[PDB]
Amino acid sequence: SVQQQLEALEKSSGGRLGVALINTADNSQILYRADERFAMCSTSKVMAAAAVLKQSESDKHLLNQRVEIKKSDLVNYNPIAEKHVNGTMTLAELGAAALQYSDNTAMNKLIAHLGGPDKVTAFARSLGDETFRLDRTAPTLNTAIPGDPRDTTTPLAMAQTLKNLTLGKALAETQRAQLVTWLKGNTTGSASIRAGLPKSWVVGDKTGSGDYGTTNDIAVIWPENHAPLVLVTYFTQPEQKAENRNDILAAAAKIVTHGF
Ligand SMILES: *C(=O)[C@@H](NC(=O)/C(=N\OC)c1csc(N)n1)[C@@H]1N=C(C(=O)O)C(=C)CS1
Repeated sequence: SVQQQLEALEKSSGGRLGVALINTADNSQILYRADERFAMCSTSKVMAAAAVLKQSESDKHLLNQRVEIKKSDLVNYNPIAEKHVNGTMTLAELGAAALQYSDNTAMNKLIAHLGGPDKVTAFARSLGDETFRLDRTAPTLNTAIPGDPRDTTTPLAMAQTLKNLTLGKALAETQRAQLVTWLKGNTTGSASIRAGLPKSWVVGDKTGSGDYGTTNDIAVIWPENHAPLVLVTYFTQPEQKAENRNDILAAAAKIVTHGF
């Protein structure tokens, strides 16, 4: 069974695997540890970018608002923001950089604009997600310590919220479409969920990786002849310096989208 395959994958992997797939053809689900908490790592950027998109529904000037980028804003990983030191980026450009390159400075400018991590949590709650919590800025939100509740969610809660955000009721249409455009243009996901799928399927995704070999991906998938699938694959390991394991996410994606 699919469940036996996921169990075996996890057993060989040397970690803890969390999967939630929602098949929007019939609202059926494939769940594996889907009610367990995992550190989101950079997959939490989706919620921060979406919270800014929600604000933009009522402020037609927001996405073009200039944000100053300073040398002191640079952190551990900021390939886009570092190009703009001494200049500005718009909030839209920060959304794009955060989502498509996983730029940590860009995430922090979104969080600061919103008024801190707790405001990102409040936005999740406004969408009916009782599980998501953002506690820290980047990059400390990626410490991913086993059993630490900070900066966590469950696979099922994140799959439900990602479905709502990208295909459902969370955002007004122009904002929904912008979020989907951003996710489809991600550059960091080739070896994760995408690698487990037919090459021709259209995918939007957001990765995350952190300590404890924590390796995550959240995706919306558009088959050629079928309704979309929403898939969350989270993975974490017992040792702090464990290597990240994108291949496990690809393997999980292949298992749960099989035959289909
Ligand atoms: C988000 O997950 C974020 N991760 C980090 O900044 C890391 N550590 O922070 C203490 C980290 C550990 S491992 C690794 N490859 N990055 C950024 N997210 C992505 C992503 O997974 O999308 C990275 C590849 C770079 S940094």
